[PDB]
Amino acid sequence: KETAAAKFERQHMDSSTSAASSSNYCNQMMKSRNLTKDRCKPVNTFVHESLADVQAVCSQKNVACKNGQTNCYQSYSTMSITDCRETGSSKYPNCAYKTTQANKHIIVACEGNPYVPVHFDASV
Repeated sequence: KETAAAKFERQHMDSSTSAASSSNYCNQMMKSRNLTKDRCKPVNTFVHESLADVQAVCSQKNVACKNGQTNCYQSYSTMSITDCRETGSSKYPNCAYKTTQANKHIIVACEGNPYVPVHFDASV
């Protein structure tokens, strides 16, 4: 069974120097990571930092989660990310995204023992 942590690695971790693909990063990645199985996930962020750097955010700046939980953590440093937002013409199962590369502070929900990232909440 997939842990909440393994799920966050599947949905969000793409440890890469920058962000690379053959055609359209978001179209390929949303499909290859099973984010277009049950539906086109409308928005999804991938983080191109090491797993260690991302896990470390759970000991960085404590902020409120978008849903009102207080177990969210903002990265002290900006991180190399890519945002995937479904296009207007996107129709399942042929999910179509606009790829937006950025360098921003990530906010993640941290949970468990050990205390590790389990949701991607926002970037600032």
